[PDB]
Amino acid sequence: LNPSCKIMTFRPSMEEFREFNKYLAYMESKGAHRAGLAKVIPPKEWKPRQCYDDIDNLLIPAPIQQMVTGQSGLFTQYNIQKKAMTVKEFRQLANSGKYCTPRYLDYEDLERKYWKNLTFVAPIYGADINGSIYDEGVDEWNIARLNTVLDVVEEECGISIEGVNTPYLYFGMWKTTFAWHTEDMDLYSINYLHFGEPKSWYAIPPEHGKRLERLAQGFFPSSSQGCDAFLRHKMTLISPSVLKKYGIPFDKITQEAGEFMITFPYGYHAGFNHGFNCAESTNFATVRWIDYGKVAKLCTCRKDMVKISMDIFVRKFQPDRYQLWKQGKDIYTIDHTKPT
Ligand SMILES: CCc1c(C)[nH]c2c(C#N)c(C)nn2c1=O
Ligand SMILES: [Cl-]
Ligand SMILES: [Fe+2]
Ligand SMILES: [Zn+2]
Repeated sequence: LNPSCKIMTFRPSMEEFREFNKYLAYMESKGAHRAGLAKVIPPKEWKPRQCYDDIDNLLIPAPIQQMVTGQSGLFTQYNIQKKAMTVKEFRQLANSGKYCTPRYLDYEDLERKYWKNLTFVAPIYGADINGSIYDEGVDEWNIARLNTVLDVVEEECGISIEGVNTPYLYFGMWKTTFAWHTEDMDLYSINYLHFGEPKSWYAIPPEHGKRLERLAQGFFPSSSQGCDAFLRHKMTLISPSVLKKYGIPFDKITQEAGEFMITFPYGYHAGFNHGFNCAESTNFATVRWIDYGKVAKLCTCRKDMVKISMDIFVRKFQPDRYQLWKQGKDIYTIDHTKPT
């Protein structure tokens, strides 16, 4: 299944698309998860929102200015908080001469310009804004209620899932960056690009994730000393030139407005926004995730990082293993290649 581990693009008919959980089972049956990342283009007629005009009025409480330092494919970034502004003000800022997308020939050209210009003007973004902007009543692929095993454990068993299964908005401009990371607890994520300019992605197959970790520890030995899972800080940038040089396998793809990207457990991803845009995302889980969550290597640094107790998931979905697990005896290494 997908021996190349390349990013797959899916084009479901309305009939296939209707049921998210079933279609996701189908994607993995084709080996989509080997790449760490997949794209799903919904059928043309499907619209999660009739009109986006009102989103201009939404407030972005804490826009962040992204300060990047380093050189030649290896960078670290930190955040400066700016004053609140409406999406409309943010779009006008994004479109100004100081912040707008440069002229470019094709995506390959724009990508070169991204990596060449990272340490000049510092771009601004709004992230982790709570809420979904789907219309009421949209029942397909509704990011606010995907009904995965996360939801079951929360609603049926009353277990806190720490807010990770709720929907968040991101408002990008040119050159705003998501640094290399896997999801909290090595969950899945889903990202829909509502409107605006594209978002480019890089992804490393989960089966090669440890090689990215070893390369990062080698280039960022300071960061590494402070925290065993320092890539979860989302402050570490590493270019595809550097990946190619040290032979870490990866793939790239660009997401356009109206398209979904799914990231899979332990699928390291990074990327950047082409221009002003708006994306909605959340985390979710399936049963195949449970063995990733049990071994996910967590940040020790700060007091507040997301940790979900695995107890309920092993007890309910892996009852055969539960006591072995609680006795520290459930030892395995994950097969990243097979469906569950
Ligand atoms: C620059 C704002 C921003 C952040 C911080 N992270 C992410 C992810 C992730 N993961 C993606 C898909 N987009 N996105 C963003 O636009
Ligand atoms: Cl530029
Ligand atoms: Fe992510
Ligand atoms: Zn940490």
